[PDB]
Amino acid sequence: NTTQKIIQYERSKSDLTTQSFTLSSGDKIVYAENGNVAGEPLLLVHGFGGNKDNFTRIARQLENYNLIIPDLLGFGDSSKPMAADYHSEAQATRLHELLQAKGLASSIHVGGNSMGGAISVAYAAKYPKEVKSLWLIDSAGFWSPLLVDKKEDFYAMYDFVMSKPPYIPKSVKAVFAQERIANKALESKILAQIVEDNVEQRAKVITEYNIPTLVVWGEEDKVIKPETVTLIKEIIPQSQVITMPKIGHVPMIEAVKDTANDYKAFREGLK
Repeated sequence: NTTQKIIQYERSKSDLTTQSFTLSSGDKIVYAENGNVAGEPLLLVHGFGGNKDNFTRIARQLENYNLIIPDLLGFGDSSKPMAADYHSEAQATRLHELLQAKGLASSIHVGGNSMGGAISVAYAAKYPKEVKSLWLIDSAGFWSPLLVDKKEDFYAMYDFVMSKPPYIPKSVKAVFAQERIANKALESKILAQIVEDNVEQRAKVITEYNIPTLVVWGEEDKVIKPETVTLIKEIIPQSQVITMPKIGHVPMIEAVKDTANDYKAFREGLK
């Protein structure tokens, strides 16, 4: 009976283990892995303020892959160097470092929500020969305050970010909220950096290499409008697009089972 026990229980229930990887810089990326060495690898990238536990529930239903789920630098349990570049390109390159050291770089599937979607485009556009498929879940970076967190009872960004929030004990939410409050100086910095990070031009390399792409959106997404799927599909015409009625900005949390099943259906279609 403790919050840290609840967070670890969830991770263990999804067959995840936390590890630490030391970057070139000496800075640390903490990440969750399920250690399914027999599966094709999949890198799942979280959005602004979020962390690797944004995929912990869905990870349970993606048991056929070798999952690598990082806390991005700046976020979660990873290092938080104040002066670092947190744009998508810099973030994508560190993730390639991690994957290379694990021998998982050379053939890789990639997904991201929000910011993690803009990083996933960055990644795909920088390593097009290595990325076999791409999953963009209410992705940022396609341009067609109230995201930032000062005190406890700002939380109500909840109401803004979700339509179908899952039940989470108040103590768990409270640990997560303190982690953001504790990091708020850096969060303003990072937000300012990524507000301007537009990935539309890089996304052309996805079209050029014909990388298979699944684009998913909540119809009620108040953070980035569902009309963005028009722009992504324009830039990436091979995209498969799925919109999800009555779901907000985080389908992999709000609609765990539909989101997992829609992706696995896409993945199987590729075979």
